[PDB]
Amino acid sequence: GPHMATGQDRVVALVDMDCFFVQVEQRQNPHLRNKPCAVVAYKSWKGGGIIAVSYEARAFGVTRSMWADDAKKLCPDLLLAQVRESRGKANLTKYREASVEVMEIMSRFAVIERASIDEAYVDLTSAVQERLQKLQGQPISADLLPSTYIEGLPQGPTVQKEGMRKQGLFQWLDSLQIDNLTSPDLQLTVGAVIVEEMRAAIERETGFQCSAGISHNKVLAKLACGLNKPNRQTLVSHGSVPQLFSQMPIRKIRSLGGKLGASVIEILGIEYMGELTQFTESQLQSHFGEKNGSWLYAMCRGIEHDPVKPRQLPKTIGCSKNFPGKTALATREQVQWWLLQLAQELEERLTKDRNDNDRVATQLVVSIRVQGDKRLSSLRRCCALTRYDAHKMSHDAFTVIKNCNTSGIQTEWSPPLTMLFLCATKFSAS
DNA sequence: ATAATGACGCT
DNA sequence: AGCGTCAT
Ligand SMILES: Nc1nc2c(ncn2[C@H]2C[C@H](O)[C@@H](COP(=O)(O)NP(=O)(O)OP(=O)(O)O)O2)c(=O)[nH]1
Ligand SMILES: [Mn+2]
Ligand SMILES: [Mn+2]
Repeated sequence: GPHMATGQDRVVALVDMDCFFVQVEQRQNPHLRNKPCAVVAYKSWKGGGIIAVSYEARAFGVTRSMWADDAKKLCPDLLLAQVRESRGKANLTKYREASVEVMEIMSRFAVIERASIDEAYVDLTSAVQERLQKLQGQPISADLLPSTYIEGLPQGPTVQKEGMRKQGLFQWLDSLQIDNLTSPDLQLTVGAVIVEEMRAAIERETGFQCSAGISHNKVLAKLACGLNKPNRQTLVSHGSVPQLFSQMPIRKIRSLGGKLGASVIEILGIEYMGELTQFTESQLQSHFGEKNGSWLYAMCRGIEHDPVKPRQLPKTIGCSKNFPGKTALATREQVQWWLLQLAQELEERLTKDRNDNDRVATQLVVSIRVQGDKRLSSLRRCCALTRYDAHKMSHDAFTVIKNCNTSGIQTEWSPPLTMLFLCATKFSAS
């Protein structure tokens, strides 16, 4: 009734770059602009695995996870860009540095939560209240929202894609309660005006294009972000959630794409997000635990309370390489060498981190995977990070895993390692 | 035999 | 402390 919290207290946006690693290479090499192209790591095996696909190549069916030699079967004119290699491994420095350019522009508008290398969450609540008071009381022109989609509109009593957008935008704006600085739909509209400005600044200042989702919480803005990619932004209001969730497959919601989402489907016998509304919170707490139960119950009414954390820098700095198949490390010296290669790149990035952000990692986590195991990591161990010295980090990382060699021979290493991963963490103000 | 990372929950 | 999940 009057005491049902509708999850409309905040304005939150999710900006995510369109085919990010591809845009970075396309800005650098103009010959790849507006062409089907992909980014690839390691051209030896089947031409390398594809990690990012432009939208022109997606049109032919090229996806990430594909081998470049298979993607050229689907698209013969596919242009490839290969990631820098340093010390025998992929090096993502170019994209990290591109990512920092974008984070700094978004930071100028609001406090952001770096959520990946190519996306950040924005909490625009206060900026919305600020803009609402300098607007005095003026209506909101559709000229302020040249790339916004209003999810669920048009509705009621034009055949092309941009025609629909306008007529949906017009309908929304025609309906807008301009008088009421408290109406949550007006605030989203104003959030969306700010996000247009911020997306323009990103494109003006980096040449990168991105999509954005604007809703009342992180989960809805993330889902909204995907609805009109690329180069568009989508407003999802509280009232569009019922129709939106009635055919929304469960797995498309953040944190439900895995086994939890699969057990919601199998146990509860449903397919779509909107179907969860029939269960009581207690029922959902019984099947999925108190925390998930409560979260599911509020979520399927479009209510979510996870806050935008004020974090623009990563909490961990990490460095890993896989060794699949016959290339799995099988001798002690081979393990030592790569641990040193990984420690060396970690050292350049730590030293850069300490001068740019004046903090220092204090703990070093070593994780490995053995051949024949099944999980991502097979063993995690940890020691102290006192000096930014690769040889010490290499030595210490080896020390705390060497007892895992079931090899009777000192020279050999079994079982063969298929993943080495080093991660500096527990950062303190420096 | 896509890889390379990063955040966070559970016990 | 060390493992498990979910993610881009
Ligand atoms: N190495 C590696 N990189 C990945 C992986 N997944 C993503 N990346 C890297 C490369 C990706 O470019 C970058 C951004 O990831 P997204 O936002 O999920 N997809 P993008 O921005 O490319 O397309 P869209 O327009 O659909 O958002 O993360 C992966 O599994 N492995
Ligand atoms: Mn992206
Ligand atoms: Mn992303």
